[PDB]
Amino acid sequence: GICKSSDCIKSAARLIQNMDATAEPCTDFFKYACGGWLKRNVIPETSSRYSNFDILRDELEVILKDVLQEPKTEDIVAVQKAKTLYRSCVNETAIDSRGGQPLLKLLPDVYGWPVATQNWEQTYGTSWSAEKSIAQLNSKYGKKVLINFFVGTDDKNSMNHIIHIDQPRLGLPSRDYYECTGIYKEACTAYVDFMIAVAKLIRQEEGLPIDENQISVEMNKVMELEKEIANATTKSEDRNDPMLLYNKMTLAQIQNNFSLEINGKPFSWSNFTNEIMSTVNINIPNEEDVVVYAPEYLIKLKPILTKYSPRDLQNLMSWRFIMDLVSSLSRTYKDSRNAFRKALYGTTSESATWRRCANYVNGNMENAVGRLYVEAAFAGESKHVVEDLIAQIREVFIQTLDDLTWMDAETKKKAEEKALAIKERIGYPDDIVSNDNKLNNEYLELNYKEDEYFENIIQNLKFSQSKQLKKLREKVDKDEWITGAAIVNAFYSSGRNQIVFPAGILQPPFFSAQQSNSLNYGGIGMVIGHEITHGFDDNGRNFNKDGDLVDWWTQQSANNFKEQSQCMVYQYGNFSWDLAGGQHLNGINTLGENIADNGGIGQAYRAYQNYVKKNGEEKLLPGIDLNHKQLFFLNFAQVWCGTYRPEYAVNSIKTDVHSPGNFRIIGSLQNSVEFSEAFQCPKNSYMNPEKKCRVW
Amino acid sequence: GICKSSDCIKSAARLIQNMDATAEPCTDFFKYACGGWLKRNVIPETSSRYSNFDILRDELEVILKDVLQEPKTEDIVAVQKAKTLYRSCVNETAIDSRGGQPLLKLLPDVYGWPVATQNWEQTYGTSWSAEKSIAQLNSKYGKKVLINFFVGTDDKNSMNHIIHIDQPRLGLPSRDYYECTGIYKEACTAYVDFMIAVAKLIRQEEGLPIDENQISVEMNKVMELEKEIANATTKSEDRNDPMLLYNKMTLAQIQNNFSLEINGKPFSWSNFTNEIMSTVNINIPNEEDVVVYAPEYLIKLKPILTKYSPRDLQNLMSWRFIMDLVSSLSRTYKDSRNAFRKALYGTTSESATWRRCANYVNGNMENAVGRLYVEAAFAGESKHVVEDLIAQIREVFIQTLDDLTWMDAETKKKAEEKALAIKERIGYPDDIVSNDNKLNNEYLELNYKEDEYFENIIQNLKFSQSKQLKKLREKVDKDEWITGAAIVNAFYSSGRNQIVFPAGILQPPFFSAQQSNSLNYGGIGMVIGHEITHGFDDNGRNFNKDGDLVDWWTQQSANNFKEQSQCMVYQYGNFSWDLAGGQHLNGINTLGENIADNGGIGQAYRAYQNYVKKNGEEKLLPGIDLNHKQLFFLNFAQVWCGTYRPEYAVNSIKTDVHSPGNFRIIGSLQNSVEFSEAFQCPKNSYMNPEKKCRVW
Ligand SMILES: CC(C)C[C@H](NP(=O)(O)O[C@@H]1O[C@@H](C)[C@H](O)[C@@H](O)[C@H]1O)C(=O)N[C@@H](Cc1c[nH]c2ccccc12)C(=O)O
Ligand SMILES: CC(C)C[C@H](NP(=O)(O)O[C@@H]1O[C@@H](C)[C@H](O)[C@@H](O)[C@H]1O)C(=O)N[C@@H](Cc1c[nH]c2ccccc12)C(=O)O
Ligand SMILES: *[C@@H]1O[C@H](CO)[C@@H](O[C@@H]2O[C@H](CO)[C@@H](O)[C@H](O)[C@H]2NC(C)=O)[C@H](O)[C@H]1NC(C)=O
Ligand SMILES: *[C@@H]1O[C@H](CO)[C@@H](O[C@@H]2O[C@H](CO)[C@@H](O)[C@H](O)[C@H]2NC(C)=O)[C@H](O)[C@H]1NC(C)=O
Ligand SMILES: *[C@@H]1O[C@H](CO)[C@@H](O[C@@H]2O[C@H](CO)[C@@H](O)[C@H](O)[C@H]2NC(C)=O)[C@H](O)[C@H]1NC(C)=O
Ligand SMILES: *[C@@H]1O[C@H](CO)[C@@H](O[C@@H]2O[C@H](CO)[C@@H](O)[C@H](O)[C@H]2NC(C)=O)[C@H](O)[C@H]1NC(C)=O
Ligand SMILES: *[C@@H]1O[C@H](CO)[C@@H](O)[C@H](O)[C@H]1NC(C)=O
Ligand SMILES: *[C@@H]1O[C@H](CO)[C@@H](O)[C@H](O)[C@H]1NC(C)=O
Ligand SMILES: [Zn+2]
Ligand SMILES: [Zn+2]
Repeated sequence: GICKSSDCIKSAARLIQNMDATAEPCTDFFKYACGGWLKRNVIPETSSRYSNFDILRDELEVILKDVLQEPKTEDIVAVQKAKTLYRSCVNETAIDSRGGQPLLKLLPDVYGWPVATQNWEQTYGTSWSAEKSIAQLNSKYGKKVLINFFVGTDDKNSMNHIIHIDQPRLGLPSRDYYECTGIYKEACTAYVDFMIAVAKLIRQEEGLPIDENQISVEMNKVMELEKEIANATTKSEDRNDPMLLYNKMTLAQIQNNFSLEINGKPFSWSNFTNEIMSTVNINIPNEEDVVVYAPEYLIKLKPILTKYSPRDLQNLMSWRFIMDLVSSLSRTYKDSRNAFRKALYGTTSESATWRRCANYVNGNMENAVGRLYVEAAFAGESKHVVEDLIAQIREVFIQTLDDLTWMDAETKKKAEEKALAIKERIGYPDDIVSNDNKLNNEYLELNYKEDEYFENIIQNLKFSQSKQLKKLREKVDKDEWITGAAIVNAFYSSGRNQIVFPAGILQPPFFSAQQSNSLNYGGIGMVIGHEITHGFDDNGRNFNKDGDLVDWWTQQSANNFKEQSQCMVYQYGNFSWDLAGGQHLNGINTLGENIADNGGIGQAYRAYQNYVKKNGEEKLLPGIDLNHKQLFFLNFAQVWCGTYRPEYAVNSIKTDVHSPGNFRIIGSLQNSVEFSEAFQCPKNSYMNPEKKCRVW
Repeated sequence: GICKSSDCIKSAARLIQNMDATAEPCTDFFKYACGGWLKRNVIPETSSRYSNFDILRDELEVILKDVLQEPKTEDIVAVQKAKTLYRSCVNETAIDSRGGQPLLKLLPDVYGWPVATQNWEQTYGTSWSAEKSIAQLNSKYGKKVLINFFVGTDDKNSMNHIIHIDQPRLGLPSRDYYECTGIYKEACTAYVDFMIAVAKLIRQEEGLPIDENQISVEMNKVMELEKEIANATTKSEDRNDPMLLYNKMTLAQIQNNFSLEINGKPFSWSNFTNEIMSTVNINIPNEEDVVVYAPEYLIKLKPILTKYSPRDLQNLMSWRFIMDLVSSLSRTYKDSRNAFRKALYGTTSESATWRRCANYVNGNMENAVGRLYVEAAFAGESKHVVEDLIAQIREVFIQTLDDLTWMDAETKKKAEEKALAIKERIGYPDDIVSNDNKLNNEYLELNYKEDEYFENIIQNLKFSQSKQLKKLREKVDKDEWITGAAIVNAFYSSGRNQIVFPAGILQPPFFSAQQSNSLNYGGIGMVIGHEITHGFDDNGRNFNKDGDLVDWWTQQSANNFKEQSQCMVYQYGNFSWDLAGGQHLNGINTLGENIADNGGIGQAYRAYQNYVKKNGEEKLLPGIDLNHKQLFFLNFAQVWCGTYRPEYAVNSIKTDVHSPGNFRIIGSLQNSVEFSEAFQCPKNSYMNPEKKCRVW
């Protein structure tokens, strides 16, 4: 009754190596399952986080490097353009020789950076307006400042596109950082120093005098301004309810209630919106319907902006533009971000150039790179098998509904209806391999050159926005993939009600038709359950089978959902993270992911149980004395083996909607009776609390 | 009859994961044994070379990190200093904030760097001399330029120390690079650009004007000068006969034979040698016996040094000094080496700081670190077993002499006599664990600062040189170990006639109590044979049982040795390496290592056969359809699994005395009748040529 395949041996050794059998399973199963892993793996200097996931992603990047660096030869134009772009990216010699000249060239096109202009007020200050300035940064360079304007899906009509207005993101990772005290104080000092440093560098390249106190004054003025804007933004905790975020109104109505005063003149929303949309030849009338996500912010925005001069506003806007471009210039400009970056991620060095370039090319040509990846590392025989894993888990979810006691019959039936309506995406879209002509034409208007890297990335910003802005009047192109194939991740789309599993994640330890079923359900199986459950988490449940923000819940069932999930808010909220200095996790912002973890793990387990009942039990793995019930949970946990840098630990608590792998394991298994039955944990042992949370 | 232990499981899996069972063993055993290894273990972005050996040192560095990173209250002074040194090394924030100041402050000590000095002739020209300049770099920093001077063992009198004179190494890996054409072209450009880049950095920090053209003129002269010096050096092929290299003469005779004119003045050897030896208060009279290794080089030096100014000479000498320190300064100085590092190693970044620091501390406090390593990771239970393996292989060597028909009777008796006299070193010197007082005394004169890494490394350079120079009138201490314990390697000393196996190499795949005997003999068994055979290769055979360079060979047997060994020169010289662009191995420079490889595996296999004969067969490994004769050779080969970046393949093929692992596997097994019997290789298959080489 012992497995003797080549595969089972490699598999077993892997389980054995990562675990620490000297640890007690019921005190800390993370340490039990990943103790060996942690003792073996050190976080790379360039990584803010290291884990199984990060390793699989690092291995994928290598594959990308291999295909991108390859001599052209019998390549379609789409692939050639990808390789050219990559070549331009890795050539630091050409980039270093250009200094900061590529940035200094286009600064007038964004109405300049006052601190880096000897006299900004007469060069730009006469033809200047916040409307044209914000619009230019938005529509040409994808930089969203002061007001986030983007064309997106109508929440309540998933077949249409519509203008969205929201609060913008900030220079720092979150609004909390702008307290600038304690664990943020380090971020703020490096941040302001980052400003001053780049200001001096640019002025030195233009051949201008350096008043370092004055540069420091203006940048502290910028920081003063951004602190207010950050303070005016709504907390993420008050933005987890999609129904509350949706405010549809006309442009004229926006003009009426969210007026702004810049330089003693009224801000014109019509002028602003049309400055953006004229780039794609679309007129925006006063009767245009618009969705406003952050009405409270725009209100608070009025007293702030009216206190500042055009110079102060432009100083901030151009800075937000430049800070994301300095790392695309010479080595001297790259180094200006080191202290800032080190404060936020704990990384003493930026990632290897070829890594960033592979990701950059993949992020901007996801179909072209996806094509190369699946031909190099993805087997086609994987589809119908993942198909087989998904059908089981989908069915488990529907069956589980009858067991769940916090829903009434009508809500269960509607939940079932949505579950049956979930559409799936696996591996890659076929036509990126079988249809050369379509793929070529996707990137047809891009025309890259190796000696102009900066021109290439500026071109991409313009291409990305232009492509997106044009969608306003188009109906949504569903089946459009929402991710490249060369991605180590999985996704749920509430708007499309679909689950997506790209080729990058369909590999060990998540998945292999050549590894055991016990291992598969605990890996990709849990992941499939995770993505499905997202359709029914605190966010997804608000969308119907068609992807529309519509309430299909009874008041009683909805309140029960909130009651059931509140258990998880406290549980994960009570977790103290030593890597983040004892600071607690956001039980509210991670709720959806925790619901997804807890539901997914149970679904994968139920489905595995159904499999065993259908074909019988599997032969044991050699060299490790655990049954397959135990092995399921062991593989689940080893999927989430990992560790964090302290700087990034603090960051991710406020910016990552996921819990760290450590607590995804502890939290989920604590609520699992089946786990405690498998490892015979005593009652009220740390892994077996008497109080257990349960949603799906 | 199949092993089922957890130890056997990960042992088998390792073998399985590394091999490629689809490859034909008799066509290419490297591909067969290491094919899977190649796919699984992609070269890390910070590695120029990657291999099993390299993997083991990295895992060892992790252990060193754990035992160095945390202060403990009971830490003896020696350990505190090692930890203080490590802490100073890894504090990059403190290092970055000091820029190049530690170097700039230090540069006067070596008579400065003319190109980066305001007025070099004024400041240093008055007191400058070549004797003192070379001597200072030598006696304080161990940096050997123009003429190599060192205190070492007398080749012909192994109890004494004596002064040696030899040709120095170069800034580039070998004399071949200075052709600067073809495969050496990029290296030369980056090398000179490196000079220019550092000159600019230092001058900028000193607040001096930057004249690009003037700097370029001076630095190309440095290259021009070093080209001539490189061309004057004697080829490595002509330096493998220890008898021909040994030229004993008095200092007076050296002045007579090897006069030199520099800046119009005659070079004084008495002054030069006494400028060095006065640092440890030893006077060197004219009657002092000296060993001169490169008389031809010193003669060729005569017309070269006369053509150059003190500025030219010092620009080169101080550059040789600066290039090895720049990576120990702030990031900007680190990055100046980037293009140069890539040219020689292909690496895109410097290896992890903590890895470098762990290695650095290990290199400078090998006993203190060796102590921490063996207490944390080395099973002392291993020693007696290794003792027994050594005895077996020693006895096999002696017995094998009867089979060798190319030696007459009395040379065989002499060979046996030396074999019997070989002394062994296993694990670590006992004193480093059992004697705190002795360990503390070793580092008594050392005193490190937490925040001055550069100051600490300068102290170490001076201390290291001083300690060695002081030995000139002392007898050689034989019990003194020639390696630290925390080392993944093994050694043979011609001068001591001893074989050394530090704890670091006493681990899988070489050796483990939880490892099959076939693997142990194929691993550490072959390694033991390798080191023993080194005592009888083209170099070792020239030294007697007490380590003295004396001829104990009959003329015929010596001639026959040259004939037998000549086969291997041709064999390995005919090997072309695709990673090195088709360059051929150097059959002459690798002869010694190739002789040891071929001898050792034969000795190890015979010893293994004897062991199985007396103790019986072992249980087979799961998932591997091979018998133990085959597992012997599989494990032997996987010891040498690895791959090279093209730039370093070119590098190593011109500098490494070893063959690449690729050809150590192919070469040794081509000559192994026993290998071909085990895998039933047809005559004249690639792995089984009908013409085979045989020495030992
Ligand atoms: C396997 C499955 C659980 C994947 C799962 N993705 P999911 O949470 O559905 O999706 C997440 O939120 C969406 C809003 C974003 O669009 C996605 O990019 C992702 O961040 C996840 O936990 N992703 C985490 C963990 C992770 C995935 N790939 C990784 C690679 C390296 C390190 C961590 C990861 C993340 O994206 O962070
Ligand atoms: C038989 C083998 C187990 C040990 C064997 N050391 P050995 O050749 O006796 O000795 C080596 O070369 C001599 C010329 C030098 O004098 C020694 O200092 C030592 O560097 C060797 O092949 N060393 C190689 C392989 C190697 C040892 N440690 C490594 C670490 C990383 C990569 C490769 C290696 C090398 O030094 O390269
Ligand atoms: C990377 O960029 C460098 C700098 O632009 C390129 O080097 C130049 O190459 C052109 C091509 O003929 C020459 O005309 C120039 O003289 C080169 N200048 C320098 C300073 O080297 C280099 O070719 C680029 N790499 C690749 C692979 O195209
Ligand atoms: C937004 O407002 C600006 C002015 O604030 C408009 O720019 C003017 O355009 C007209 C006609 O194109 C010119 O005659 C003026 O000289 C421009 N004035 C300035 C100050 O630039 C711009 O056209 C408006 N955009 C939209 C879409 O209405
Ligand atoms: C390397 O050094 C040798 C001598 O050590 C140089 O050989 C001399 O070359 C000149 C010019 O052709 C001849 O006139 C001499 O007769 C040669 N001398 C000997 C002893 O051969 C050789 O040119 C040098 N090569 C380089 C590249 O510098
Ligand atoms: C050092 O120089 C002396 C003198 O030239 C060399 O000794 C001579 O060697 C040649 C041939 O080797 C003989 O013909 C002479 O009779 C020797 N003269 C004396 C006085 O011994 C000696 O070989 C040189 N040594 C080195 C290492 O170059
Ligand atoms: C944030 O804004 C509110 C008003 O919207 C104000 O009362 C409060 O003082 C502000 N806080 C900071 C830190 O500026
Ligand atoms: C590193 O050095 C800096 C400055 O000398 C000091 O502030 C810091 O505490 C040091 N960090 C460590 C870990 O020693
Ligand atoms: Zn998720
Ligand atoms: Zn050797």
